[PDB]
Amino acid sequence: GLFGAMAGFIEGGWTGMIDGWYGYHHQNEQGSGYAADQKSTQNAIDGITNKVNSIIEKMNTQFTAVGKEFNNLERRIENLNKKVDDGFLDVWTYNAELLVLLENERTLDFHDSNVRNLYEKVKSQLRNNAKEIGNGCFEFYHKCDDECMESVKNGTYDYP
Amino acid sequence: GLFGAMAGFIEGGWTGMIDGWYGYHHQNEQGSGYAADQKSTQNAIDGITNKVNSIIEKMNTQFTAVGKEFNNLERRIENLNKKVDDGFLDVWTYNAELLVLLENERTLDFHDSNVRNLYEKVKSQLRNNAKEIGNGCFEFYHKCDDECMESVKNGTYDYP
Amino acid sequence: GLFGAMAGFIEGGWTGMIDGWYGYHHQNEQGSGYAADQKSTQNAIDGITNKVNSIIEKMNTQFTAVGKEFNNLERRIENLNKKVDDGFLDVWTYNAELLVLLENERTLDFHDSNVRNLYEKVKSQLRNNAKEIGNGCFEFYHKCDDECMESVKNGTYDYP
Amino acid sequence: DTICIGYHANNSTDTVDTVLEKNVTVTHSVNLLEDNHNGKLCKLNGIAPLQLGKCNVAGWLLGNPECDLLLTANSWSYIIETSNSENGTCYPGEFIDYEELREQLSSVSSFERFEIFPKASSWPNHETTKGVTAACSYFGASSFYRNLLWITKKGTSYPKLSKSYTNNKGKEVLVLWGVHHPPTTSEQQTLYQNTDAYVSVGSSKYNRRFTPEIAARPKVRGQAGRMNYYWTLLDQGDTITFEATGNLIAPWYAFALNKGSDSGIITSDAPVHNCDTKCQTPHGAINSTLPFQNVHPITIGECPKYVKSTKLRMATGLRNIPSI
Amino acid sequence: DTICIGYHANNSTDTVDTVLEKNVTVTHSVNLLEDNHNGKLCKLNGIAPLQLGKCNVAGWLLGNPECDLLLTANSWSYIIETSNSENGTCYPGEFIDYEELREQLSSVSSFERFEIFPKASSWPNHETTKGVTAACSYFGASSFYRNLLWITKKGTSYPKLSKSYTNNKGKEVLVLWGVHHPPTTSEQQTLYQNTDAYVSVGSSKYNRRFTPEIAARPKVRGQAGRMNYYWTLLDQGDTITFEATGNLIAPWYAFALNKGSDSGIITSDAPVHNCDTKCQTPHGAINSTLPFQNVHPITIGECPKYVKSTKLRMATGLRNIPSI
Amino acid sequence: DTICIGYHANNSTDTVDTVLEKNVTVTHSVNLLEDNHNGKLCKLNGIAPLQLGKCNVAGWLLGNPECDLLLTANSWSYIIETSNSENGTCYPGEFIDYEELREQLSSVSSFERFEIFPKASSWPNHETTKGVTAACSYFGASSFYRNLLWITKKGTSYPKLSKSYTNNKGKEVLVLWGVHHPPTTSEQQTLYQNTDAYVSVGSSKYNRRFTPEIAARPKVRGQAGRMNYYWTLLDQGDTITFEATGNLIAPWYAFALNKGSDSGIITSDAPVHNCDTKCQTPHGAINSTLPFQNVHPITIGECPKYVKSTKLRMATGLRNIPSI
Ligand SMILES: *[C@H]1O[C@H](CO)[C@@H](O[C@H]2O[C@H](CO)[C@@H](O)[C@H](O)[C@H]2NC(C)=O)[C@H](O)[C@H]1NC(C)=O
Ligand SMILES: *[C@H]1O[C@H](CO)[C@@H](O[C@H]2O[C@H](CO)[C@@H](O)[C@H](O)[C@H]2NC(C)=O)[C@H](O)[C@H]1NC(C)=O
Ligand SMILES: *[C@H]1O[C@H](CO)[C@@H](O[C@H]2O[C@H](CO)[C@@H](O)[C@H](O)[C@H]2NC(C)=O)[C@H](O)[C@H]1NC(C)=O
Ligand SMILES: *[C@@H]1O[C@H](CO)[C@@H](O)[C@H](O)[C@H]1NC(C)=O
Ligand SMILES: *[C@@H]1O[C@H](CO)[C@@H](O)[C@H](O)[C@H]1NC(C)=O
Ligand SMILES: *[C@@H]1O[C@H](CO)[C@@H](O)[C@H](O)[C@H]1NC(C)=O
Ligand SMILES: *[C@@H]1O[C@H](CO)[C@@H](O)[C@H](O)[C@H]1NC(C)=O
Ligand SMILES: *[C@@H]1O[C@H](CO)[C@@H](O)[C@H](O)[C@H]1NC(C)=O
Ligand SMILES: *[C@@H]1O[C@H](CO)[C@@H](O)[C@H](O)[C@H]1NC(C)=O
Repeated sequence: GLFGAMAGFIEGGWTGMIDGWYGYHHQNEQGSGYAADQKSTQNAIDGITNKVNSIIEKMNTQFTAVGKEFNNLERRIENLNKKVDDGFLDVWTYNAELLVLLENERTLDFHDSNVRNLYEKVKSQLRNNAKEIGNGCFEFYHKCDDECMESVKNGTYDYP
Repeated sequence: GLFGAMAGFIEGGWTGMIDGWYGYHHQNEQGSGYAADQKSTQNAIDGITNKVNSIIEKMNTQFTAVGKEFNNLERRIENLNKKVDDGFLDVWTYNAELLVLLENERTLDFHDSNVRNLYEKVKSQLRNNAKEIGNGCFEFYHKCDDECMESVKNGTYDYP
Repeated sequence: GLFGAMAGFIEGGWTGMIDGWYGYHHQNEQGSGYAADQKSTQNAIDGITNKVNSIIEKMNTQFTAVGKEFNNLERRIENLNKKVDDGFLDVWTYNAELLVLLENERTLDFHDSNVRNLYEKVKSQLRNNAKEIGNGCFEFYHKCDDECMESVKNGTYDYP
Repeated sequence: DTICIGYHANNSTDTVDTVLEKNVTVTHSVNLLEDNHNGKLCKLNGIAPLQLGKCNVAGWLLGNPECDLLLTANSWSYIIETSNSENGTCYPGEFIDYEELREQLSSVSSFERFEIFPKASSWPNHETTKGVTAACSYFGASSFYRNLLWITKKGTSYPKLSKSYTNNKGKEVLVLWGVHHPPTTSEQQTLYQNTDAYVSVGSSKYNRRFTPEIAARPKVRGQAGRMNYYWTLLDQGDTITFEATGNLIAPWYAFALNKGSDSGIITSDAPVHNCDTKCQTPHGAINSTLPFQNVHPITIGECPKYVKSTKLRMATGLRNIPSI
Repeated sequence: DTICIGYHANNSTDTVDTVLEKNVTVTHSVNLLEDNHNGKLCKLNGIAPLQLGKCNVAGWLLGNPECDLLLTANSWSYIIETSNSENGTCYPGEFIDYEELREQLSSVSSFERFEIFPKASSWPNHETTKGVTAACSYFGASSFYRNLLWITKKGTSYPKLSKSYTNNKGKEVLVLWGVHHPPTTSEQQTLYQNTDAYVSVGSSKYNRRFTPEIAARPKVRGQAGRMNYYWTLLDQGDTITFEATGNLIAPWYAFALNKGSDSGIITSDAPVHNCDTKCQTPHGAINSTLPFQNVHPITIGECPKYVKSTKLRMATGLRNIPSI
Repeated sequence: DTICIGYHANNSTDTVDTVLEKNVTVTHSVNLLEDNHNGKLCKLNGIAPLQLGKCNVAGWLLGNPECDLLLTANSWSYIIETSNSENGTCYPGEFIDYEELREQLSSVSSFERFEIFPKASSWPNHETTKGVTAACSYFGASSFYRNLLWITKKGTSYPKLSKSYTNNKGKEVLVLWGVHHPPTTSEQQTLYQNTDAYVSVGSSKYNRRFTPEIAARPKVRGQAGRMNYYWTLLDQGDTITFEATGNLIAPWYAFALNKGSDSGIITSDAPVHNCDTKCQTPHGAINSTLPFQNVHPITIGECPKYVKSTKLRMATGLRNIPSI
């Protein structure tokens, strides 16, 4: 996306990973599988949750009765009332429409950014001990069992 | 910019590249020149195009007659009409003004991001087979003819 | 943050650095200390300054008298006046509230981006001549005196 | 041995639009547009509305013979008129400041209908039993409004009347009345004799006077005569005096009410049920959770800002790119 | 052998402003502010406007002797008044609910001017040829409005008149009239005799009555007398009855029209041409493509939201940093 | 030898809210919400307001005996009424188009009070010294408005009066007057004899006539009689003529003023000081620097958009994460 990770250098999503938004997939002599990164997923949720709340919570509305009723000799103020109604309903239409469009772009980037920081979080630990295959994958130059796979997930990968 | 590529680690633009927004420039024993990356340029266009459309398309307007006409014994509703006109015209002035300012910042970043992802798209393929000169340039540790120059452009650069 | 630098791979701030927003801290046989990067700090200030100005400068307001006064047989236009007041004051409440929320997210990212570009600005010069310790620190594989420390700060670090 | 870092994907079909690209399939989304309702007229904030059915506000308050079920009206948070609300002023005339009254009576706490000026002895030496027209027919029979009294003439004498009422109801009183306007001067005298009559309503906060405006005009639903309806809100402890030499359609019943705020008049043929709601509209009740709605521009209560949008879907998850 | 990745640059001078920095030169931009017009008054949606020139709405509808070209008026999507629009009520008086009428007649589909009450025999035993004033001079000569008829006195007798008109035009009819208000009672009687006259207009939807309000007042463009102008929209099949003992400036011509919607009155001295437009303003036609405009706060049609901005330029390309 | 790149931190406690996270401690912030004032009523744009104190606009303009300090009123940019502003129409009646007058007199440049119709000889053969009521008591004594003159009867004769005034003040003149409405016809004649009187005010731009509307009504602060107050803005060079056979509370003093614009009426019990301000409110002066304010919905001048927010803090610095 804006951070090249999503539908970018990691062009596909994992139907297999079902416990989180961003995460890992390993493959070693012992077996394979997915494991969502719980921290970045939780934090992402808290943020998206908080974000939706703001967009909803910040919308203040008082008790109002929109309709008016004007007689045939009050066309001018009736049209003024109209101008007000069309006016606000034009402001809220353009605003809501763009607030979503703009915030949607921001949420996808956000996710993309989270993936890129994760992939980068790992590239950091592995350094020399793995080779990068341009697909969001790392191939250890050594053997990495489940404990070792775990270590990198919980950010504690040894001498690199 | 926000992604350090534009007027950043690639401090200048190419007057020479005239077929796209982002792209390459090679130099090998066979000759030199520019070649805009057609994909990222097209995609960028589609996006900026779609973006301008939204800002214009999402603006709904119904048939309205702004003016009103109130007589000397209707100063209060005349001032109310005024309040409405100044009101909306204050909302649309602040909004339009910032919508541009904010979206402009976003479009430049967007471009910057596109350049950084391209430069990164290449750094990936070349790996060990080229040295980075902090200016958005790569110097192959080997000889790279036109086919080879092409290969990296169409993302198919060999054993790195 | 969005660029992983702040409260990210450089999880803490420097109370010690008191002359700028982003900067360095060195440690060599000759002594240690902080030195804010003046350029990126200045530029950041100019930008944040200019940004606050826009949010304030772009707010146009004409001489207005909000209040109205309607008698007991003018409840309808009094409620229309109300609708207008509540209307605008609902638009400005939702807008201001989100303008801040959204721009705050943007300012923090901005800072984060500035730090990441600085850290990256340095990683570039040092290349092979230093090892990255995942904390925003570089350890020269050689001896780097004050002039050498200076050189990297003013972006002129030698053969890497 | 390899480890890959990636992202979630599923069978989601939700699509959102972004600044740069349309219909992007996303794994998780939330809707910010309330566009569904319950095709029912609910109680706005725990207080059912007032249904007028075949009648409209004017018919209800004046006492049109067709609005007898409305004589017990009590509470209500907003008034409901139907596409059948047509029984109003069965006797032709202008209901002065009608819109205004409708607007002010939108929301009412208490509302007791009391006999302010009793027919039975209140108008001595005045005919109080002829004020019955065919325009206001009650079951084939000729009748009249139930809250107003058409004071005619006693034999061949119509003396100057003068009744006052002081509101000791401990709340505002809605007093309604009318001034009759004969077509000529033959009816003007055959009914109120004094061809030069007048009607004057006085209050510490009211004083408009009247005189019949006899003139030739097209008959409406029967009569060529006309009756203007006037109302007024009488403050506590205030006194309203009536006195006339004719053409006075005197108040029979007035209403003692307690206005809290003001809502409006929902006009729809939708069913009324014991449901509740913070926001009500003509098509039905709307939810007050989302920041926007597109069910109807006209709403009553705390409502979601109305918009012309049909889709305001917000992404919460990431782009959906499955395929294994 | 080297390959460099970079970005485009050109001779562009377009500058945009961003949240963080002003006047950033960009390679490509788009304007979102419509700030140019055509200094011409066009046809709003394929229907030319109505030019009143030297006349204003009141003069046009009443029949001021100076607005004879307007007697054929037809169609129009909005009305144009000029800085020369001054021929209105040549005879002093208040045009009742004038603003309101101007507003309602803003947009008209069809509009036929017909002789509702013919001068030639319509007012038997009444002088219909003296109603000519000098205030309303037609070529040095004394004249009067062409759509209203000043009914004076026949010799020394002014009997009670009574003409009705039923709108069978299959559309609304705009009926205009006036009530004369002499300065004293010497003119009041020399013209309508009956020093106690009255005028009454009746409809199934109208009934206001009148009586001359003689009183001393400053002469205006000649007379110390006054004429209030009244109008009314007569529904199809409805009947309007007029009858008076004097002071009635009776309707001669009425208008049968078909209102579709309502626009407004553009008042400008700009030229009118056969161009078209979705949005019209006083200075000229505006484009309806961009989301904002700064040409004029007052506009008619589907227009771009008016703003105080002078520059709303959007970047589409990247920063421009040439130099080879 | 190592070099680290990092960021600033300090003892800041400022917290801002972001789209993704609340109360984020930041090193530097700026406030965009003006929520403090000075509990003082200042001069709006270098022109102090007009304090009415115990009086309200009606009492001030009419000349209520309790508003004598206001007889020198001059300049003012906005009017201040207090929770003590209760001395108005000491004599019961409707102040016609009152709201409208209050609104138009909001802002005034110059304002000279002159004696338009001098009591001392201006009303020949008319009692000009009895027009004193107890409702309008001046120090226990019975008095009356100082700008209006209650013309009664001379012995047992009340002839038709007729005074005109032509505004040669080189600016607009505010003429105020009243029409008395006796409760019956015994007072009607004991004061103005002619039981059929009338009052007519004429101008090149005004002509409404009047007739006492005697009728029974509750006494207010003393009298059962009523006085409607009327005003009018007399253009330069125009003439206003008054003439009546009774019930005319004639103008004694009128005001020659110069209206520049229009503000409003701040009603608060807050102290008035020689401070200045671009934006004024009931609680005090507000700053016009920030784009938003929450001090009061009702404001006068160039003000910050009012919002329901309590906190609109903008981050300028980065997140604060100290700890050494
Ligand atoms: C109240 O409204 C009804 C319904 O409009 C009146 O009846 C009218 O419509 C009937 C057809 O459904 C017909 O009876 C007539 O068209 C018309 N009424 C007449 C003239 O008979 C009804 O009369 C009204 N009742 C009263 C007295 O107010
Ligand atoms: C209609 O308007 C014109 C233009 O205002 C009237 O003429 C006025 O202006 C003329 C100068 O251009 C002068 O003739 C007068 O100032 C004035 N008219 C008079 C009093 O002669 C014109 O009279 C009006 N026509 C009618 C009858 O309505
Ligand atoms: C102007 O206002 C004052 C204050 O309201 C009038 O006095 C009223 O209030 C007084 C108590 O503070 C009492 O005197 C009365 O309640 C009432 N006035 C009466 C009827 O005495 C004062 O009279 C008014 N002055 C005038 C003449 O306008
Ligand atoms: C989609 O997948 C979910 C599992 O999360 C399952 O519950 C649901 O039935 C599936 N529906 C479709 C569209 O196949
Ligand atoms: C997206 O494409 C168009 C808009 O670009 C829209 O009409 C359609 O509903 C969407 N198509 C699908 C099913 O993704
Ligand atoms: C700018 O360059 C374009 C080529 O794209 C050329 O057509 C145009 O004439 C040039 N104008 C200027 C400002 O030199
Ligand atoms: C940009 O600078 C100022 C605003 O900062 C503006 O007035 C001027 O027009 C611009 N200068 C140019 C030509 O770039
Ligand atoms: C915070 O630190 C500043 C130094 O910038 C100092 O001036 C101030 O007194 C300190 N206040 C607190 C909260 O300790
Ligand atoms: C932030 O937490 C809550 C809102 O999340 C707020 O009420 C409180 O004031 C803040 N706490 C502090 C002191 O940081």
